[PDB]
Amino acid sequence: AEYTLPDLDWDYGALEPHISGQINELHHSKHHATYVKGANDAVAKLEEARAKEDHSAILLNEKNLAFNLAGHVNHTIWWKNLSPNGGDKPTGELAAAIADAFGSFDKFRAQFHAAATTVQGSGWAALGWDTLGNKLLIFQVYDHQTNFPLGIVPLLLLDMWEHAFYLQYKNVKVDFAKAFWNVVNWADVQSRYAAATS
Amino acid sequence: AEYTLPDLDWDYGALEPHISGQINELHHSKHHATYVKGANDAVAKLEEARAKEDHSAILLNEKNLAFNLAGHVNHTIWWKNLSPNGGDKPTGELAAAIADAFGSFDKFRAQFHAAATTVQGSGWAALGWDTLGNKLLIFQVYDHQTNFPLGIVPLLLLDMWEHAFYLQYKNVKVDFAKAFWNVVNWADVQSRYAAATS
Amino acid sequence: AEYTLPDLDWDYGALEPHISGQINELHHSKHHATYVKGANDAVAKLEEARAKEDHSAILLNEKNLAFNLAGHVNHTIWWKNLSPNGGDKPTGELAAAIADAFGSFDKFRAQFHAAATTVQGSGWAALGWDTLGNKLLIFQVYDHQTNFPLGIVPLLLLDMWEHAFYLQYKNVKVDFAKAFWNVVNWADVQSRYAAATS
Amino acid sequence: AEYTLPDLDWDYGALEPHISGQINELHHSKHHATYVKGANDAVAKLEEARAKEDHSAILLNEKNLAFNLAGHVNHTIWWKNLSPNGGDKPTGELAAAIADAFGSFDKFRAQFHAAATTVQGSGWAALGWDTLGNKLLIFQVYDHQTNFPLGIVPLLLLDMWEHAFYLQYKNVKVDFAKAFWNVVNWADVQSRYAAATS
Ligand SMILES: [Fe+3]
Ligand SMILES: [Fe+3]
Ligand SMILES: [Fe+3]
Ligand SMILES: [Fe+3]
Repeated sequence: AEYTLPDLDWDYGALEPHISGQINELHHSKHHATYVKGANDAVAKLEEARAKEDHSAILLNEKNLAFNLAGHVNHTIWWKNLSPNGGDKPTGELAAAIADAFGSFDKFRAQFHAAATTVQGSGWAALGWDTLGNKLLIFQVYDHQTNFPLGIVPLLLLDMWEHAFYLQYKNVKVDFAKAFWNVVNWADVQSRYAAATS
Repeated sequence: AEYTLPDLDWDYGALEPHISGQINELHHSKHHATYVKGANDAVAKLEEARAKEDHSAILLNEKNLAFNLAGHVNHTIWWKNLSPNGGDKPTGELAAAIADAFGSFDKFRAQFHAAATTVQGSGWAALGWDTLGNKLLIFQVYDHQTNFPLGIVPLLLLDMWEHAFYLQYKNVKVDFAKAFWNVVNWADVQSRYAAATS
Repeated sequence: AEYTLPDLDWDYGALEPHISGQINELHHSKHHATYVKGANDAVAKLEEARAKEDHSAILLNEKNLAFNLAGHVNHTIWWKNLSPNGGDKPTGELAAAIADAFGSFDKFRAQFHAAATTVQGSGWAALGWDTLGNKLLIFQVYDHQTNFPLGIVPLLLLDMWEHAFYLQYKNVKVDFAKAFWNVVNWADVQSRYAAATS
Repeated sequence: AEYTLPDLDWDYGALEPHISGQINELHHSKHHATYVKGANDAVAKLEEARAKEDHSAILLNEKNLAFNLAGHVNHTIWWKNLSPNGGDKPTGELAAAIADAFGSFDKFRAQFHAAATTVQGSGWAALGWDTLGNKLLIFQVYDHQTNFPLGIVPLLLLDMWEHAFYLQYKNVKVDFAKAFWNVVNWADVQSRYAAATS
């Protein structure tokens, strides 16, 4: 249906001291809400274009759709990938899947950390499942909608946009990327992997 | 396992005169095979990097992975989306789904056509299924890996890279985009749509 | 010689309250300095590649060079486009050129503002001289190095990367885009325009 | 005034057999012409936008402006960089400048070639003059307006868009990149170089 702003499963300051409540608030109620509106409007402008049978602005409408919808999609998984009861390491299948796919959980951690801290502009680090080769792969996302193939199922995202850590970490993006591991909700990622493999 | 070049379901000149056998031979045996090799190589360079604990070239590795795997994925669906006993219009769920999401089939076709012919460089037009919103949406893909969100399930793709139409239609790509409709394998799209909703 | 981090022609807090001294400090000593080190590194990397006759990482070296040199080029102009004893309005040559190119300073200001506040990720708003058509145009720059032609002479830049106003304005980027006009150094732009027309 | 399609300084088939007369007519008369009209169209919509005080499509107008203006700029220099009486090596200042900046003319050829043949989608190889560092550098241009800094003076360009060699070289882009050195108009590049360092 219409896109909507999801409700957080924890209080804004439940991730402190890893992630400030101040950022979580602005991030959620300001930033994320902006993409949900942008996604809904994009879908509405396209409805109109088809009705009036005028696609002179197709490029703009398609960019707005992809940008906002991807913005919305990314943030939705981001809030679920975070937990106050998080951290530690993944267990079972997922733990086994990550070890076979990246050699070790530490090697996986390293690659994810490097993809997240070397983005040139806004972006993300993403762990996803490739349906084609049936493999767990890490992708370096540019902005919200670029640098990955179609049909990839996202499992774990790390928001590398400046607004995700600036207020707190300032320019030191690697301290924020290291902190992230302390609030990862592996139960949600395990659930995602199980759904992707089935 | 390794990414592999899928075999075609028809002889090279099965789609004539809409699509030349000459283009299909080169397209398949040269272009597509090059992406498969690149995808496998990218995955191999990442294995090496993790083994050496050296991610100085993570940006390059991640770009080579996304570019080639996306090229491989895009072309694997392309070949299945085409059929000499194709053309017509979709039927069943797909027909109703398309009609109930774009107004009509013709309104869908007009938008797809507009997205396919206004790309500013290499790209594709794509019919995808959004899992968060549960909507059928059209996206305008730049290159192979850009301008769309994560989790989108591709249903129907239209390759708008110059090599896909140049030998036959030269600079008149809108003529190639029109001919495309005569060879679409709706049985394949219907099949992908059923799996995406199930 | 190597690229260098230029000195500010004013104290870090000279722009308050329009732009905080804390942002100016970080911006200058941390961000800008990073691009200078990155362009020098890219340049050296290419020297070594040429000496070793090995261009296996040509894509990465060209990307690192473009991104960091453009980051360095944009910030260098940005520092010079600001002044504590500036803002308000341009005169003589450019004042006439701007009204002729955009109808009025106010119409010019509105499009500049619109270009600055609608970027989809990190970017800039830029006023440049097109040598080919001998026209004054405004460009919407993506990141540091994208969305503009070769040969464009930059005259006035507005940094829209989140790190440019986040600490102070938070998510309200239009309030920062508006406060920018109070510190523009018209003399510097006026000077860049005569040289471009020369 | 308006942007115009420049006339070629030679007959369409004057570059044979290095570059077909067929590709030259299509390239010039069809492709280049579209970029000229697209740039003039973009400039007009922006005039209209300013008149109606409506910048709701500013992202689209700025992208169409950049893409087409860049398309037009790149091809104008392309026609001038080619010559039937071309080839050989650069002499005088330029020769010494290249050797000084790249080690040798052959080390320059190798880098330029690699940059040209590794583009992931549409792009160009370009030799430019960096006004800031006063350095001669090679950039790997994506599409027509991406992957290079502002203020860069283009000297020599190599069109790597598929429509530039497909009809004749098919998928073998490296054979076309090699053939290129046979029609390079060093008299033009030397002239551009003198103007840039002036
Ligand atoms: Fe975010
Ligand atoms: Fe293709
Ligand atoms: Fe900045
Ligand atoms: Fe071209």
